[PDB]
Amino acid sequence: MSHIQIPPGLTELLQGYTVEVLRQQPPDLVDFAVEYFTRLREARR
Amino acid sequence: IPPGLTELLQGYTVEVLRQQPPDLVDFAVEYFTRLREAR
Amino acid sequence: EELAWKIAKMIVSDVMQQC
Repeated sequence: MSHIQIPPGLTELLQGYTVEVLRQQPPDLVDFAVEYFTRLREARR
Repeated sequence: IPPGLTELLQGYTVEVLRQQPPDLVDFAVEYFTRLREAR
Repeated sequence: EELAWKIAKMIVSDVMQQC
């Protein structure tokens, strides 16, 4: 009771976003997140 | 480290752990869009 | 949270250390 599930690919997803933030230095991190993850999903097809 | 990066990562990550979404990137799009709209 | 919070913190810290 009260186990936590860690899905596969969570760490990798976070890393990909974080590397882009630290290198590109976008001014708005939330705006960048929407754009980054939206493009990721579009490219997955 | 830029202002608020840790907070953004923690917020998303803890919600993944709490909610168990079926797809991580779908959830990311949804979660960050909500945040953008709330501001 | 409680355990979810603790584990999230652990995961985020690991990401920040690697990046």
